[PDB]
Amino acid sequence: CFCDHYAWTQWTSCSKTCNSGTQSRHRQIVVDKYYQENFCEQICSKQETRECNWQRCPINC
Ligand SMILES: *[C@@H]1O[C@@H](C)[C@@H](O)[C@@H](O[C@@H]2O[C@H](CO)[C@@H](O)[C@H](O)[C@H]2O)[C@@H]1O
Ligand SMILES: *[C@H]1O[C@H](CO)[C@@H](O)[C@H](O)[C@@H]1O
Ligand SMILES: *[C@H]1O[C@H](CO)[C@@H](O)[C@H](O)[C@@H]1O
Repeated sequence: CFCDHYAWTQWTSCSKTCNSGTQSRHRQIVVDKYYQENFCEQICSKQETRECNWQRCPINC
């Protein structure tokens, strides 16, 4: 199975604008002949969540 046959969406915009939140992207899966036959379901990545707007949030006086 070539999982890149099913394209990544774009990464989402960040859950926060600082103090570090998360964001995600997922393959655009369609459950066809190729998917069921080549066991893409067992070995292919479906989700990613991660660090975005990482820096410590600034604090004003
Ligand atoms: C997003 O952009 C940055 C430039 C900051 O100005 C952020 O301010 C912070 O906003 C968060 C919202 O999650 C508040 O919790 C913070 O108190 C505030 O400093 C801005 O939201
Ligand atoms: C998601 O990004 C990967 C690289 O990690 C590509 O192989 C894939 O085609 C999709 O764009
Ligand atoms: C997710 O976001 C990264 C930027 O950090 C892109 O380069 C990638 O193509 C995908 O859109």
